[PDB]
Amino acid sequence: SGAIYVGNYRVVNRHLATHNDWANLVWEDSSRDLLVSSTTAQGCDTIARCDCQTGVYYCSSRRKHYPVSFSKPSLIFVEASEYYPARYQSHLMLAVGHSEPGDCGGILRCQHGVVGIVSTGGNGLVGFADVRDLLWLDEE
Ligand SMILES: CSc1ccccc1CC(=O)N1CCO[C@H](C(N)=O)C1
Ligand SMILES: [Zn+2]
Repeated sequence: SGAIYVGNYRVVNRHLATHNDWANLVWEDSSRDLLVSSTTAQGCDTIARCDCQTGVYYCSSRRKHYPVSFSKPSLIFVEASEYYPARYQSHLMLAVGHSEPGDCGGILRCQHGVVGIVSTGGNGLVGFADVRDLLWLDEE
């Protein structure tokens, strides 16, 4: 679990969006596993606006922050699960690292801020849903 809090927005994995989130929807994209909901209180996360391919992610299943090299956002095939049928997920970045289902929501960060959140994994890999292209997150 985990979320990004920037301005009056809460960014979470779409598959983990609570009942309170859909009743306050701003934007969602199933093909990106992302959902953004409005918040009453202002958040303090800064979104990165860069093309960094190295960063640090939080892994809840190990209670540890790991440094990683990650690929550029891409259209990647993601195996069927209890949340989605087998499909291509867009704006996905992969890294060699540990992850388990309960790890989605963990933040990936570089020297410029929040890059994205854990969204996929398996086989000694971890996938992150990129948020750096969502320029509107900086304004309202
Ligand atoms: C850190 S996720 C993980 C890790 C190890 C093994 C398996 C998983 C689960 C996983 O990859 N998915 C289930 C939830 O929906 C995801 C999606 N964005 O389509 C995909
Ligand atoms: Zn950066």
